[PDB]
Amino acid sequence: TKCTLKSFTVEKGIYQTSNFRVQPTESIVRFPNITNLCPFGEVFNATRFASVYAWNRKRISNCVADYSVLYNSASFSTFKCYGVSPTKLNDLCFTNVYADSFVIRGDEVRQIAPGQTGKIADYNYKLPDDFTGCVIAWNSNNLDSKGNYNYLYRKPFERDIYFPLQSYGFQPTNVGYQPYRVVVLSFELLHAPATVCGPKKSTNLVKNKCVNFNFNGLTGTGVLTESNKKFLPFQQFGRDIADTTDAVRDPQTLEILDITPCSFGGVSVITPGTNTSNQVAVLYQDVNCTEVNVFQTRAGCLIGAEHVNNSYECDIPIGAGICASYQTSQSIIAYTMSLGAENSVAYSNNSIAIPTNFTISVTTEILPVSMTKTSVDCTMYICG
Amino acid sequence: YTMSLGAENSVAYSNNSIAIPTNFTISVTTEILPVSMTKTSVDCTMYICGDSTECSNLLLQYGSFCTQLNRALTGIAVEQDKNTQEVFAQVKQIYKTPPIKDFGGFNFSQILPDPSKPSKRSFIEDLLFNKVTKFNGLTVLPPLLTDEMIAQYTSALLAGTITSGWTFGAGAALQIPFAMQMAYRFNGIGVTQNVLYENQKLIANQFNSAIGKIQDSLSSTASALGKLQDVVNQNAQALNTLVKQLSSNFGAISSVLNDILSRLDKVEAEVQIDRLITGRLQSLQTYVTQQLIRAAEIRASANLAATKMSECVLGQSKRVDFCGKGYHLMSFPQSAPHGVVFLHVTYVPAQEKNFTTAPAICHDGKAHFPREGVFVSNGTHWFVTQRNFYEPQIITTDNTFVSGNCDVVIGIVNNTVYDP
Amino acid sequence: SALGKLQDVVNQNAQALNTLVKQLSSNFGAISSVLNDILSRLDKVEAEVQIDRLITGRLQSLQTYVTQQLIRAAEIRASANLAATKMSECVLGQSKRVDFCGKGYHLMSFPQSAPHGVVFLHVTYVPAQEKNFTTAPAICHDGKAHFPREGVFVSNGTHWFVTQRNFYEPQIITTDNTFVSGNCDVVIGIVNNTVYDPLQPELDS
Amino acid sequence: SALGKLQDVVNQNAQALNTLVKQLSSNFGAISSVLNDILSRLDKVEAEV
Ligand SMILES: *[C@@H]1O[C@H](CO)[C@@H](O[C@@H]2O[C@H](CO)[C@@H](O)[C@H](O)[C@H]2NC(C)=O)[C@H](O)[C@H]1NC(C)=O
Ligand SMILES: *[C@@H]1O[C@H](CO)[C@@H](O[C@@H]2O[C@H](CO)[C@@H](O)[C@H](O)[C@H]2NC(C)=O)[C@H](O)[C@H]1NC(C)=O
Ligand SMILES: *[C@@H]1O[C@H](CO)[C@@H](O[C@@H]2O[C@H](CO)[C@@H](O)[C@H](O)[C@H]2NC(C)=O)[C@H](O)[C@H]1NC(C)=O
Ligand SMILES: *[C@@H]1O[C@H](CO)[C@@H](O[C@@H]2O[C@H](CO)[C@@H](O)[C@H](O)[C@H]2NC(C)=O)[C@H](O)[C@H]1NC(C)=O
Ligand SMILES: *[C@@H]1O[C@H](CO)[C@@H](O[C@@H]2O[C@H](CO)[C@@H](O)[C@H](O)[C@H]2NC(C)=O)[C@H](O)[C@H]1NC(C)=O
Ligand SMILES: *[C@@H]1O[C@H](CO)[C@@H](O[C@@H]2O[C@H](CO)[C@@H](O)[C@H](O)[C@H]2NC(C)=O)[C@H](O)[C@H]1NC(C)=O
Ligand SMILES: *[C@@H]1O[C@H](CO)[C@@H](O[C@@H]2O[C@H](CO)[C@@H](O)[C@H](O)[C@H]2NC(C)=O)[C@H](O)[C@H]1NC(C)=O
Ligand SMILES: *[C@@H]1O[C@H](CO)[C@@H](O)[C@H](O)[C@H]1NC(C)=O
Ligand SMILES: *[C@@H]1O[C@H](CO)[C@@H](O)[C@H](O)[C@H]1NC(C)=O
Ligand SMILES: *[C@@H]1O[C@H](CO)[C@@H](O)[C@H](O)[C@H]1NC(C)=O
Ligand SMILES: *[C@@H]1O[C@H](CO)[C@@H](O)[C@H](O)[C@H]1NC(C)=O
Ligand SMILES: *[C@@H]1O[C@H](CO)[C@@H](O)[C@H](O)[C@H]1NC(C)=O
Ligand SMILES: *[C@@H]1O[C@H](CO)[C@@H](O)[C@H](O)[C@H]1NC(C)=O
Ligand SMILES: *[C@@H]1O[C@H](CO)[C@@H](O)[C@H](O)[C@H]1NC(C)=O
Ligand SMILES: *[C@@H]1O[C@H](CO)[C@@H](O)[C@H](O)[C@H]1NC(C)=O
Ligand SMILES: *[C@@H]1O[C@H](CO)[C@@H](O)[C@H](O)[C@H]1NC(C)=O
Repeated sequence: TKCTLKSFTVEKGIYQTSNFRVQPTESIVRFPNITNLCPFGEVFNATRFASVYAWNRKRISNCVADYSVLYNSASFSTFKCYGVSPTKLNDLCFTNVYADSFVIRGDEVRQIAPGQTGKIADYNYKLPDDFTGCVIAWNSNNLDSKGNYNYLYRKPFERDIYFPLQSYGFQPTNVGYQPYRVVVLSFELLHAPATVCGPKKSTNLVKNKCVNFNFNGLTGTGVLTESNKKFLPFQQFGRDIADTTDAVRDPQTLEILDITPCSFGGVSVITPGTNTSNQVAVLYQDVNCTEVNVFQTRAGCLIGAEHVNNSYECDIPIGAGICASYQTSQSIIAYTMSLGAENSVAYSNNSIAIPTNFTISVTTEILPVSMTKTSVDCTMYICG
Repeated sequence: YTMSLGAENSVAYSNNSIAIPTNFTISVTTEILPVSMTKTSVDCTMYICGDSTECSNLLLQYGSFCTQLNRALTGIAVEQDKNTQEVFAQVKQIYKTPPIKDFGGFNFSQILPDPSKPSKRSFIEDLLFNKVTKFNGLTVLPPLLTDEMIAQYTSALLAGTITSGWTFGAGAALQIPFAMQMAYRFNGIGVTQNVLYENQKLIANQFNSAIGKIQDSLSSTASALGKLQDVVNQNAQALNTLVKQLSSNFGAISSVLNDILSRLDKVEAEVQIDRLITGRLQSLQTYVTQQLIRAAEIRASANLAATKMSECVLGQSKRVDFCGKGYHLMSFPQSAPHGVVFLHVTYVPAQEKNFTTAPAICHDGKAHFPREGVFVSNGTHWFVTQRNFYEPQIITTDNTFVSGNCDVVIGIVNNTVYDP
Repeated sequence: SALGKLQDVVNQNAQALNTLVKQLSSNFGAISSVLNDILSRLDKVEAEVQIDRLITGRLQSLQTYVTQQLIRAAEIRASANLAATKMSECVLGQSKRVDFCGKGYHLMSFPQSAPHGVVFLHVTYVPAQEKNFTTAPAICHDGKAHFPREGVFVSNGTHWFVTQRNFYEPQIITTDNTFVSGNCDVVIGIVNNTVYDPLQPELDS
Repeated sequence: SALGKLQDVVNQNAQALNTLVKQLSSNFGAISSVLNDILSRLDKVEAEV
């Protein structure tokens, strides 16, 4: 409370200080149960790469991808990744991965990016502007040079198989005019079943307990529970209005789990003034007395306040007809607020009460009329 | 089509014609007022960052924006209890109604509590309660007064009003028979109190029937509560707009913060997360600004409802059209979800006749003027009568006062004035 | 604590200004909250990227302050319009409006000034020592129903009086205190008592 | 000068609309205040910034 108010004195009242949040008890990792190592050797160590006018696409699926074996290979002159960072790839997984394999001149690697331009990007190898993937390249002048005029150059991922055709004199003595191999990996993140996943090992599943989960790279925290949601066969995830995932299908056992965020609420602290007592009571807002001088109000579980069967004027307001006060031997007490003294007016069809005397009361009413006329020199405030 | 402004009417004016109403109708009119709105509170760190520690650390760089949003929503939430307290808690004691309902023929049973209920609302308060109908850190706090406490305040206001008139607002409740309370309420509109006691069954039947018509309206017609349902709909639309804005990218690679944190490493992720922090923080500042302006509109309505409680329920109002159309007699409060409903009872004059009229009467060369009321003629004889109800009295030195001779007054007429 | 409304208005404006000053210590994502660090550490092309984060955050901080001061100024104006209405109706007049000029029947109000506000000392009549009486709407005499011109019929248990509503002063019932309207049979709860004619003993003497 | 309250309400709304239109001439840190300069001078990746 003192830290919330940035003050060492706290005046009498109720203060929303802080947030109660049940913590993840353990971490849960769910990935498909498949163990084939992905055929990246048949991509990167192929005998000859294709010409860029007629590049080859290898589908990678139903396998485990150890991407650090690629990223750590000092032979790669670039490993630029776009919608993902190469360090994260082992934690994360995809429905498919597609590897595009071809040779280009070493000057031309700069054209192979989302939204880049130049004749190879314009004619024969175009990337999407919203591409998710990695572009990987290395000098192959030791292997693809001879020159080797078999290497020939001319929408996104369209194979465009005098006219716009040219070919390369790749020779070992060439520096820009040297051959480079390129692999472009495209990652299919879409909400189907994953089939190309990192080496990260699956745990067992846990239900009805708060956990730090990961399904197919979908990280989160929540209470996992069995659910009645009829996911159609093509659907792996279900979403909230806020886009946050609301339910999932387990990748090893195809059953549907609800995700519920772990129990949370505002922590209101009820205090007399610190210049009266250092005792306090705590209201866990909306929470029931289970996840947390204990009393379930309709405002939440109230702890450290003594429930009293009397009623008094509302001293500190808690909510839903409940108030608290500091009273005598002292404690904080919590009670239903009194609306006023009850009175049966002595009515009958022929009785009247007439006042035989008066009192001249003087009552004081206080009204705000003005406030401090501030003026801020916004250029001196902003720029000093 | 071009809209009609109303039916056209040539008022039958001439320099010596007056219309005086020979009969009345006791109108009961229903006024519905918003008083409070849903006490939302938003945990701005959980809205913006969703328990990401990575985002929560970036959100500290924005300083006290998050704590002043929580402060502004807390100020709005606290004034909803203040607004509700100022309207209903105008009564110092919880007055209760006698076991015998000897109110001179008037029948409040449809606006008084029923003990049969789980919450002791009246019949009309149950109609009014039936006709009005997340994990992202958004929460709703309960009101301080429960609807059962609001119903004890409207019951106390109503039981005080019935058993004691305005007197329970000015001091202690002084009991008075309800037929005699209404006789004072007739004098308060300038209708002479004998008009009530001579027409008491008729006036009671018109009141009982007018309360019956409130039940028939509120049972059939859900559009009556439109002001309270609008206040519910605006707060629901504002919260749903605030939740839907979490699906927006704001120019980041994803709207979902766990995509950014699972796909990107720290230096790349923090650039994307700052776009989500900027957009989600602008989304809260937009919500809290419109809730501050909406809370000021509800406070203006709660101050109006608190003024109608004091002047219409605890009093009788001379202010034209403040407590419903017609001359105000009295008002009964009924509670409704986030609001109050006043059943404003008013005298409406109802069956005119045209009469010849004069400002003064010449007798013995003296000009006589009415002490109260108007000179009128049926065509052959001259009478003095009260303004708001035709009751013709013979013209006498008791009903009228002299001032000077005849010659000064434009349109004086010659008739005898009887000296008793 | 009597002055709580005026001290609240002082506290809100001080809290708003202190919040506006404290926001100058915020980075808003720049390398420093202090603009002279940026300008001494970084050269122009790099510095202008950092300074635009501070301009954006400080300008948002000012727009937030001015927006809340506009809404707070509208709340103070509503209170000033109310105070101006209490000045006209309670001080310059006497108000029939129930509970407008304090609890009880309003007599008069005196303005006193206070810091950023006004204080009204609302003087009111409060009726204070009741008695219960039997009452009637009208009196039957000679078959005529008599009603009070002003006030109420009451009985001490044996005799009938007419008295004003807000203070017990029992007057003998006479044809000056009361007016006839029609015969007895129409009125629910009429009672039988004589009504004195003040002329009769003057002519009987 | 009698109608000062009504002319003030007209002047405030005109001043607010003229301020809203004049703000279209502001760069806000872009290379131009004019959106067709950006779209004719810069290609997609650079223009969208
Ligand atoms: C896909 O194929 C169509 C032909 O069916 C191509 O359309 C022609 O494009 C050239 C310019 O490149 C035009 O001169 C022709 O008039 C077009 N013909 C027709 C029938 O529209 C189309 O360009 C191809 N797509 C790409 C990206 O090359
Ligand atoms: C007051 O009015 C109510 C209706 O507005 C009367 O209630 C009805 O009373 C009869 C018996 O007399 C019952 O059969 C009905 O079911 C009642 N209706 C409801 C909705 O409760 C009531 O009788 C009237 N009071 C008096 C004393 O006449
Ligand atoms: C004054 O108006 C009322 C209606 O507001 C008249 O009362 C009705 O009279 C008819 C017969 O003419 C009865 O059948 C109805 O039951 C009465 N209604 C009520 C509510 O009692 C009344 O007769 C009129 N009186 C005069 C003198 O015009
Ligand atoms: C105007 O009012 C007077 C008094 O009410 C009427 O005069 C009485 O008329 C009745 C018949 O309707 C006679 O029996 C009475 O003897 C008359 N009394 C007097 C004192 O003359 C008069 O008729 C009314 N005139 C009109 C045009 O309605
Ligand atoms: C009211 O009655 C008086 C008489 O009692 C009328 O006065 C006469 O009016 C005529 C015309 O102006 C004069 O020629 C007479 O000399 C007046 N006589 C007296 C005794 O004054 C008077 O005109 C009548 N008023 C109206 C409005 O008709
Ligand atoms: C009601 O009031 C009347 C008049 O004030 C009281 O009658 C008088 O009572 C006194 C004694 O208290 C006698 O001396 C007078 O002679 C009485 N006057 C008359 C005209 O009878 C009466 O006593 C009061 N009754 C009660 C129950 O208080
Ligand atoms: C007021 O006094 C009259 C008599 O002056 C009472 O009228 C008598 O009432 C009884 C019982 O109903 C009848 O037997 C008589 O025939 C009535 N006499 C007359 C002349 O009408 C009247 O009841 C009294 N009123 C009250 C309210 O007590
Ligand atoms: C390519 O082959 C060499 C051995 O010749 C091996 O060290 C390397 O890991 C292989 N690369 C891939 C991607 O399989
Ligand atoms: C995958 O694992 C689950 C247990 O997690 C098992 O039920 C299922 O039969 C396994 N499928 C295969 C193809 O091994
Ligand atoms: C603070 O506490 C002291 C007793 O320790 C008391 O004398 C003093 O009046 C208190 N002041 C306030 C403002 O409550
Ligand atoms: C609190 O939880 C228990 C079960 O643990 C349940 O029976 C009870 O109804 C709950 N009470 C409230 C007020 O939610
Ligand atoms: C309140 O009173 C009841 C009896 O009326 C008793 O059973 C109960 O234990 C009391 N509760 C507390 C908190 O003292
Ligand atoms: C009064 O007289 C005028 C004469 O034109 C007539 O139009 C009007 O209907 C009359 N009103 C009543 C209530 O008799
Ligand atoms: C009304 O006007 C007529 C002329 O049209 C005039 O003779 C008469 O004296 C006027 N009466 C009043 C009451 O003004
Ligand atoms: C009036 O009489 C009733 C009789 O039950 C009593 O309850 C009430 O307190 C009395 N009031 C006064 C002011 O004497
Ligand atoms: C009051 O009620 C009684 C029956 O309880 C009745 O005899 C009497 O006439 C009524 N008096 C009035 C003033 O209504």
